[PDB]
Amino acid sequence: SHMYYSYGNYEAFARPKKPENVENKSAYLIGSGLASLAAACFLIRDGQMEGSKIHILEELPKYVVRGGREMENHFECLWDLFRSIPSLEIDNASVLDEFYWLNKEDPNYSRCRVIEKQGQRLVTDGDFTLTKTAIKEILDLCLTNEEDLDDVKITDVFSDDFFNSNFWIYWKTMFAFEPWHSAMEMRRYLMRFVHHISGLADFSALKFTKYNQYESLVLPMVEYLKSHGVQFEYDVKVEDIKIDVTTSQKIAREILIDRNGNAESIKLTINDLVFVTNGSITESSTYGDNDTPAPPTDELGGSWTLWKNLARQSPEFGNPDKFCQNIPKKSWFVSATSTTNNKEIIDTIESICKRDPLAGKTVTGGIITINDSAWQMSFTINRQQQFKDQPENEISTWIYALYSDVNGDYIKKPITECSGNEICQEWLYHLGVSTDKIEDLAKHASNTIPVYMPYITSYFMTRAIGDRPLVVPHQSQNLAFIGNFAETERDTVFTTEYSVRTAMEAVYQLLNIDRGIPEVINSPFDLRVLMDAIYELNDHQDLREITKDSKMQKLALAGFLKKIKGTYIESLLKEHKLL
Amino acid sequence: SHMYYSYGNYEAFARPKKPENVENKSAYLIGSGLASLAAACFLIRDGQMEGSKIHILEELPKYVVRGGREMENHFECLWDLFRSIPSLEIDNASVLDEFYWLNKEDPNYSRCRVIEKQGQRLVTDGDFTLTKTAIKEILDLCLTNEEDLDDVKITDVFSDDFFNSNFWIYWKTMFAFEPWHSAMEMRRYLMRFVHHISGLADFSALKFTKYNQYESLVLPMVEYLKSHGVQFEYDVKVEDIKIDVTTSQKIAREILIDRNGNAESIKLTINDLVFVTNGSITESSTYGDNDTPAPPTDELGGSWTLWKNLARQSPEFGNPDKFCQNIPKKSWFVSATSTTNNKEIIDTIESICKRDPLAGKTVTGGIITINDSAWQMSFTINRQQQFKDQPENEISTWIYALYSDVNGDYIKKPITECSGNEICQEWLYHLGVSTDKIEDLAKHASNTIPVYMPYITSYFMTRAIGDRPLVVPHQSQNLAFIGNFAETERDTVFTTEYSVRTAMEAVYQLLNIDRGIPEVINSPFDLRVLMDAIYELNDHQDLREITKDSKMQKLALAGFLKKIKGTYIESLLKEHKLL
Amino acid sequence: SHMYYSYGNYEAFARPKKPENVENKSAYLIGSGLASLAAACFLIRDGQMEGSKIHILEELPKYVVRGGREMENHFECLWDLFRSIPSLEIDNASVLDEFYWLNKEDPNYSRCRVIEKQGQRLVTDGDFTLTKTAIKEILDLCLTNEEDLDDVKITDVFSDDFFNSNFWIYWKTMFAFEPWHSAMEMRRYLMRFVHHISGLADFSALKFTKYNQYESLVLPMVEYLKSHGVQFEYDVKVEDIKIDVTTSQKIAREILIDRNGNAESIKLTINDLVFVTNGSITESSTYGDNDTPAPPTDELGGSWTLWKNLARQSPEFGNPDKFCQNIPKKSWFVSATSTTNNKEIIDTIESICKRDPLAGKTVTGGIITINDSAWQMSFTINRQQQFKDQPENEISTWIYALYSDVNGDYIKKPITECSGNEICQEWLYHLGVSTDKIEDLAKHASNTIPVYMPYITSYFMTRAIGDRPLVVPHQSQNLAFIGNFAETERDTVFTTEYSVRTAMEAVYQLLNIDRGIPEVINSPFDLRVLMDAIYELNDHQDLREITKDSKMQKLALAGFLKKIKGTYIESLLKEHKLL
Repeated sequence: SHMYYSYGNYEAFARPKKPENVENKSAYLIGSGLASLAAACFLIRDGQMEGSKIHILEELPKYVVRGGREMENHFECLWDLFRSIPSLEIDNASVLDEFYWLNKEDPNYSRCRVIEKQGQRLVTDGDFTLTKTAIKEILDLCLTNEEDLDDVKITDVFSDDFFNSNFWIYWKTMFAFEPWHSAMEMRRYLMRFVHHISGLADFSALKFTKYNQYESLVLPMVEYLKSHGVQFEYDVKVEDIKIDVTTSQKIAREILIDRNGNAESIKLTINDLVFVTNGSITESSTYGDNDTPAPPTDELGGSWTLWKNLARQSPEFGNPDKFCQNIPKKSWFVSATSTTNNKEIIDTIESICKRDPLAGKTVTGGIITINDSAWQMSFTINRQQQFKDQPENEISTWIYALYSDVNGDYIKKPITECSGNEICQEWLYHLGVSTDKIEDLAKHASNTIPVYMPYITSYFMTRAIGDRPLVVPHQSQNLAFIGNFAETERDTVFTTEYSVRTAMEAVYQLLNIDRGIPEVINSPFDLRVLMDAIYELNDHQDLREITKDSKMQKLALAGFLKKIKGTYIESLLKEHKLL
Repeated sequence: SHMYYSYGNYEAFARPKKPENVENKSAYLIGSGLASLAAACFLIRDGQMEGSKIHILEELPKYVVRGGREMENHFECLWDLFRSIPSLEIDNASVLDEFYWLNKEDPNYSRCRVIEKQGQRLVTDGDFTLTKTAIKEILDLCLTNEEDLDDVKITDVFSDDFFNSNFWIYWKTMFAFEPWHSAMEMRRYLMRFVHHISGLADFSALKFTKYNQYESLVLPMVEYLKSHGVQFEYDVKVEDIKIDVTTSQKIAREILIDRNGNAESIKLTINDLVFVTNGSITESSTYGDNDTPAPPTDELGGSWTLWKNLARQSPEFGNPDKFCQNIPKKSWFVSATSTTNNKEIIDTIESICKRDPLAGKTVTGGIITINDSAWQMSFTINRQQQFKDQPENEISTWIYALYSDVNGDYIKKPITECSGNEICQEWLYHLGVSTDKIEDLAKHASNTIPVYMPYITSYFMTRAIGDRPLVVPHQSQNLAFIGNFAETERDTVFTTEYSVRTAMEAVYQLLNIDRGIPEVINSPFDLRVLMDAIYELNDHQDLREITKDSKMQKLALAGFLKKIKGTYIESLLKEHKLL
Repeated sequence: SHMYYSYGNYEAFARPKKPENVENKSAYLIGSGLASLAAACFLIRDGQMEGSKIHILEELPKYVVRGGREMENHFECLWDLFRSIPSLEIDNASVLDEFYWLNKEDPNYSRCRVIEKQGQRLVTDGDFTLTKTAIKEILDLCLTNEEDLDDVKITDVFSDDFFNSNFWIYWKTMFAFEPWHSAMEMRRYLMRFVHHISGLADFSALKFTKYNQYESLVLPMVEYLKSHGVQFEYDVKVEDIKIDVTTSQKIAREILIDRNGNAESIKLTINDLVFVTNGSITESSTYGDNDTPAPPTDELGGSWTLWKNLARQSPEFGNPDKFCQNIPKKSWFVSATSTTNNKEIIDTIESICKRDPLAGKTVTGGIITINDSAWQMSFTINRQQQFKDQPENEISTWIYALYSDVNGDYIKKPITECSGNEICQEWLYHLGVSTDKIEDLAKHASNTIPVYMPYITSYFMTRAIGDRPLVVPHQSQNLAFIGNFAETERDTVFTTEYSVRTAMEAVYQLLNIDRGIPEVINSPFDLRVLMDAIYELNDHQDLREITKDSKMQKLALAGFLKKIKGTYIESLLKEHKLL
């Protein structure tokens, strides 16, 4: 046991001892992603490794919005990390300090969630409209083991009652889930955010940064790492890492890189740690403009080639083909971001979200789902402006579509074949803008940049156990896997927390840092949380109202209330407005 | 009793006394095979015979792969021999030292075993899919006496349920078994590798050399023997050995040889030991090239002529006709090895075996069986390169076909009539390569050398007791029989161990070396091994799951668990995951 | 898993790689016992540690026989150790080489085992005379789990039928067992030597050295260690070792020693290994002479004080009080050795053992049990002479008594109160020597030296799991426990093998030596061995004769023979003379 999980304020504020033999240890980190930079920060702070011994290998040499970066309060590893990181906006404060102070002065909530019939709000908005069978299937999925859900799709565990509910409409759009996705990952998602079911439709439980995660999270970490003398090597293309797998231990021996076009090798010892971010969701991302579509592609990038090269060496390094291959053509591929300063586009937006987009505060509260759209288009507007040099009179909205190969409503072309204006054409169509001024507002009054990510749905692909490698593989001395494609316990991928948690576990295991890693929050194992979930799932109903029709449940409930009458259980039932 | 079997560390590290009257004893060894060179090494080391008194008689004067040379850890005689043999690659180490160190740093295991429908993996791969009757017949074969299995074919003891199972697919390809082969030899094979049933499909129990057995085993022994002054006579063709068989003893009196074309005779005394390797599986092996087939033949060679001449002198010298005659035309005759450096052939290979062939490590883990092939083609790629001067960018694969007189899938000709490219044509066909670039990749991008061994299936021919002579015949003073056609106890032919074991027994009996010969491993007689075999044979099932359908076994099992409840037997059942 | 068990010739002759970071590691070894010197030999050979970094701490500054040092062939760890140790008697040979050669030219067997009525042999000698219930209890003890036998005496698992059998007479005298001893240790003894049941009464399976273990084993190891520059520090009294036990790891930090009367401390790092031989069976051993008894004592020595000091630091370091305290007063305490050259004493000995004591070969084959003696006196004579400077005309016999507080037959005093001659008085009494010349033969013609070991029965004291610490405790970095009071798997204490096995496991775990440790022999898990045991236990009887009286077994046997008729099982039954 090279690590142990913990919770509470004891292990939270505790600093560990300097681990043994660190001063003779180095670290090479492949990529400059969020997980990679988090691991470097943990090595500096918790590992007490000097910055000169840490190397960041970056492929690249020395308005686009990567939306869907929702955050919540119980990102335990994220706030553990973003505590010692000083901020860049205000002085004598941390990244968490600004985030805490900004989310308490302007709480995030959505006054409108789903619209249909070209602008009109959904009549059953706010309600989940989950049937008894739909709630049963939700409970059945959560009560099944993770081992029994290998290579199981969403459609295999849910019926048509679930998909016709408003709960699935919120769930499939918040997390960009698809019906052909991993049931293991969805079951992790249900259990992780079971305490946010009350704040699911209105996004009251969601927290957002002042800007994009690049300048709010990545840039503060870059400034922090550069202050400690962390070496950043650029123009480094990592081909493969030579691993010798013996029956007793596995050591990274050598890395083959392409340093500025010249292929050369770095030698490794047992002390020289290697952190690999296997796979990438932003790799091979072709871009477009307001006049031409983003060209589709399926070219495996550097991150996917490295994982394929590593996987050939050992079976327990994971299967990269289960994520980067055979991605359905109906999956989410194309995302667009549209920037405009035109008044009547903003006025139409304000007429739907009931808030001023130029006010500088929460605008939409999150995303807005177009239920009638064939593309399953969903758009969001964050706290404008999300960028530094962006003018104060301009807004930046982010548009993504779930289905890809279906013709749109206003434009009879798939999202993959539509240019930047054409995506903006159908977006204005569903906002209630008339079909006369719709054309010139997109082509001239707005600038929309499409982007085609062929791997933006890879983390939710159906997988088995061992498809994702462990964060530290078994019997591994200096090799770690970080990012959204590393296997850890009870955590949800495609979150900032997952990348940070994998970074923390990798550093703590390799360096034998004897401090408790904060576990995933115990919401699914909490009596109070589960009781609030039951109330919220069936549209704010008491136990008498939930079982008012079924005789088998009515008899069981009558016996239950008799045995708990005048007890602390009944007090728990009443205070959670279930009785 | 001129010898005794032993096991454990006592007789393993013990050195025997110098046997009596050795300094007046000589040794003439016919052939330079693996068994012959092993006997010379034992005479030098254990017999303490000087090298000048040992003669090696070789027929021959002073890329092809002889694949299927699997090795496992329990080759007790082989590691006893290859301990005092110094290595040729690294200094101050033995042959076992390199083999131990290489197989612990890169363990051998196969990520793919059987493919069908032109490239796609078998859906039931890894599983055995043995029915209850198939497991019953496997147990029945092992529980029958060796004396009752004389001249018994494989089809005579197995039914159609066994042959439709995946277990037979692995078994018939690992050992190149045929349905018309000896049941005695298969029963020996089942009992010998009963402890490797868990590691049967994935080849986790198999061990491999760095190169072919010629340079990994034969050449180190040649260098060892030459260092001790062992006489090697070349251009010596042994016709027959004059044996006088009296009622009390049998002595080799004289050997007729053809020394460099001149027929002359060597005289023998009782002291002058003679070691004969009767029969040969590589004899009369015609070769081909990339454009012409290997010409079939049935010409008896030097080894088979010598055995026939020896057999006429005495009935207990064995029956050579039971192995070298009436070999079925459907038996394995033709093997091919293909060398290429073309990228897309290697890429297709990497796409199936999930490992880089040019990495220098385990490539396929063993063989790959084409289940849909009419030829029953099976191909393997070992740790490239298997040769010394071979370039680093080239791979060498070995292809053999079980059935011989049946037309292939892509080429409507038997394997016996197909040239080197044509064998490579159908091999690329079953790898999933398209039927447009299939032709020029074999004829131009690859070089394949066929070879026709007419006796590569002789050791598995159906035999009775006495068909193979004893290693030392009864009442024999200076004549011994070594190799795969000598009869010993409980050991499996067509292994490197069998040739070495026969060499060790012959030297120990003739010289009266009083040291325990390491017995065949006691896996069939081990409680723990047999229990692990039961779990693995029925696809990882407990006793409750195995007997869940049969009422007769269910009643017997219930009584069994009642009598062993809370005992060490139940602890044995649980720790072997059978309960 | 810091170690793994193995068997066979593969891991036997294999040499491991030099383990990592050894050149910066040291080793301090407390005591100069057999286990301590074995650990130093393993560190030199397998660990490749230089001799200057190994320290042996000895309490003592720079004819008595410690009898009962029986050896057998399957001491797997002992022969693994005593292979690289050169001998001191003959050149170009090892310790195993001499032992193998001496035990093959003069096999050890006893022509007389038990005598009674003052010299006459037991009428039922050779036979076990085990009843059906006694055999049942023997099987029941072996079939019970080790976990369920915590603090269980011998009397708690056996009845009066077992103790009246000749099997118990041999068993209680060969191993010096007592009725109030550990059932766990006896169950280990039954399972370990289940393959020596045939050679139990006649001692045909026992093997002996040329001299005592000090000069045959300890002195060759001392010469071997001194040749490699191993540091031997004398006049070092180890008080206690400072251990800091954290939640993650345990490190030996400092050792308090008394170097030549001056108390000073040695500092320790994580690299500096410490090997502790907790407890001692020869500690506080008072001596006597031919005229005065050995004074009884109960003073805890250096070894027991160190274990008590270590046990206070951590609960999983074992309970020393369960072995060194509350030892029954009837337990074996006093042993005597008598040296004489008188003719008529030797002639009487030759008249009983049927062999010449002065011949220089096997004399008694082992021990001789006096069944009628109240002391339960047993005496042995090994291959004279057992010493170097001892004259050729003198013999040395070793006498021990099981019961201690009971009056003898010829002398109405306990063994604890009898002087050296008086022990020799009663020994001559039971040899058949007349009661007239009995007195002057002991007082004048013989010299007998008593010795009082108060802890010679501590290893067989009743214990629970955790009473003996693990060889390497859980989460221990540089602390190991070796000797007969360390807990290992399936091995029997009070053997030379147990001390060596604990030494090998400690070195292999602490240094992470990746070589298979030879497991305890698989005799209890062997079909062939268990079948031979059944035949021998019931006095050479077939299955028809064993179950000739019980109807329940007769019906079951009839069904068994019907199902195995004409099978390999029946062949196994016949060849083991059970059918």
